[PDB]
Amino acid sequence: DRINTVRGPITISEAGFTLTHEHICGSSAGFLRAWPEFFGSRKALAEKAVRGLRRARAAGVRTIVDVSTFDIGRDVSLLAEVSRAADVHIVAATGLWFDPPLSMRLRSVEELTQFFLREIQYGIEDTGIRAGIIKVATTGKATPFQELVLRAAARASLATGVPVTTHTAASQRDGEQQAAIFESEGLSPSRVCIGHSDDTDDLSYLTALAARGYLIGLDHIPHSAIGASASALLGNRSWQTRALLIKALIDQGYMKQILVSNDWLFGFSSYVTNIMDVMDRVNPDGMAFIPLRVIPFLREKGVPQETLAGITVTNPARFLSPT
Amino acid sequence: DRINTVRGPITISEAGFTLTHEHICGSSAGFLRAWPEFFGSRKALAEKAVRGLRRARAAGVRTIVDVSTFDIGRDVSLLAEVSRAADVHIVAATGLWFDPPLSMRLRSVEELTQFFLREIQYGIEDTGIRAGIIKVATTGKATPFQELVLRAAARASLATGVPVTTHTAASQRDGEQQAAIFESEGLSPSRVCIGHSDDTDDLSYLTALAARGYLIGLDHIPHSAIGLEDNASASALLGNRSWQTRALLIKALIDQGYMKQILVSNDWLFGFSSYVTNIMDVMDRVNPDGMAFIPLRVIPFLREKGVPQETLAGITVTNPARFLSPT
Ligand SMILES: CCOP(=O)(O)OCC
Ligand SMILES: CCOP(=O)(O)OCC
Ligand SMILES: [Co+2]
Ligand SMILES: [Co+2]
Ligand SMILES: [Co+2]
Ligand SMILES: [Co+2]
Ligand SMILES: [Co+2]
Repeated sequence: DRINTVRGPITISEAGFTLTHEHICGSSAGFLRAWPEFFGSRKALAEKAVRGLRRARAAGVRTIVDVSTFDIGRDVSLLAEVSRAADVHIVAATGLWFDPPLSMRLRSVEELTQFFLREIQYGIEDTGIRAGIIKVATTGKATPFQELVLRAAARASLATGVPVTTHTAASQRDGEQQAAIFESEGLSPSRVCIGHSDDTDDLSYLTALAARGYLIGLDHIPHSAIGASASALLGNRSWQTRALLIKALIDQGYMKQILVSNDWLFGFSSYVTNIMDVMDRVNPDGMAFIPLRVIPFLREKGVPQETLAGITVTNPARFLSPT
Repeated sequence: DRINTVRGPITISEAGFTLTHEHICGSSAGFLRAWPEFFGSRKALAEKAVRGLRRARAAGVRTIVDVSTFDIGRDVSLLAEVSRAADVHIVAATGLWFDPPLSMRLRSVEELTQFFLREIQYGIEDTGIRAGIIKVATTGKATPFQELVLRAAARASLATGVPVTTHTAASQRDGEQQAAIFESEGLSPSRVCIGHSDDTDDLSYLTALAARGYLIGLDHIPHSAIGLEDNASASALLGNRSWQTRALLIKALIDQGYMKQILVSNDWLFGFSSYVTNIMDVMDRVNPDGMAFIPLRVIPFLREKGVPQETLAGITVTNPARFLSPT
């Protein structure tokens, strides 16, 4: 009954309170190694990450799933270092996001499957650290390459038991096409999380997917720019409006299909220069936003602690456990 | 008279026969480390590189300039390993090619200048290995980002003396726009090489750049897809012009008095992941000599056509020496 982390295998019970969609650093392949000064220094980024993970730990978090893929600049050595120093388990990811380089974007579905399988079965780079989740993405209707990635993710999941988590443009209802592609491959809906689902107010869309067995990733809760580049990224909808979608799905009877997270980071190079400073001012709680602000909000709205423990401990454990 | 290599600083006289535009591996940032099995293994790629550079050294080559940038997946540790094993000097590169990731493409000209300067003045990654050349690219009309890269390359060159070398779509005459941007920043033409220039037969375009002081990169000499016209991918990359037609452009520029402006190379690699899967196997069958194609096939070709030995030695030894020297 084991889940692979950056420090090795852990049992289901060791996972505890788990944030299912997080990042230590949102970057690009090889960027942190080639230009650490962008983040001040590698040491400055690592120290910031340790403090943020310790804040989350003190708030109840025991494990985070870093959904940073190869093209998000996942540096598993950094993840292992910060995991050790902060005493928080970190599950690493394979897959591809929306910035694949030529060496990835010109590959066949068979080759992409081999790559995802290499990171889950053998390890990431020369570290021996095995991926425990597959991250994929669509920003509207899937491009021919994105469809290949979704199929390769499904094939890698079916061969390993490792789950698939997605980035969606929720307003364009991407989850429906993602679902259709995954099902055509024979992938069980219970092994898939349709992420960034709190970016929409269309409850019928979320309820329809949850009814089919999909996990609904309400992971953009602190992403709100109420009050230019930050307004186009975070949005105009409040955290309360996003958090009420958790309550709405519990009221529909789909508490077992909900996964909550912050989609936070401590370094962010894949956007405008001072974006990390803007994000830190919008949400000073960081990864601690879910246990410090969202859980007490839901408690005062009438949601029991047994249901909230089910969403934050039981659901991620069932999702991450290789099945 | 000191140039930076992957083994440390060497003197100008030690460079010798230099191939100005080469690659150990044409890939993408972080690719070699994440998926070495694409090339069989990192060990298989390293061994293939050592065998190729050893065959090139036996034929006369003493230095190769690896123009692989961050986005071409430059792994300086691999460059250092193969340089030492084959006893061939390798000059590493900074700059950005045409596949920059989001973290690079959203940067300002000032930020890009600081990155290029970091790789030249401090070192690449945590290796301490310093770049001795700046590689830039355009594929037709420059994109707003490519203009920023060209400007940052020029500013980095003016602060260090390190040369700039380019990738062009020669048929679209990219060298002219590149040249105009470099000169708008105050960069001297003698510090710039307009690469892939042998992809065109337009002698007027080549001679005009050479007259302004630009170095002409006739670096695609063995690139030909004749015999394999049924292979669309290989035809689009290598073209349908012979090595002789490409090599006759070296003779054409010598005859017009632009001897000091010529730089010859193979634009070869031992691993290639940034294109279709079968490409490295296709390319190795077209040119089994690899990087050894310039001293083995091209030099005796120009010798039988009437070109003197000191002229060819001036192109292969003196010109790269003057170009690579930080001035
Ligand atoms: C590094 C960026 O990660 P993300 O979760 O795609 O953020 C925008 C939704
Ligand atoms: C990865 C190398 O790319 P290039 O040298 O621009 O093209 C060679 C055919
Ligand atoms: Co996302
Ligand atoms: Co959003
Ligand atoms: Co994310
Ligand atoms: Co090129
Ligand atoms: Co090249």
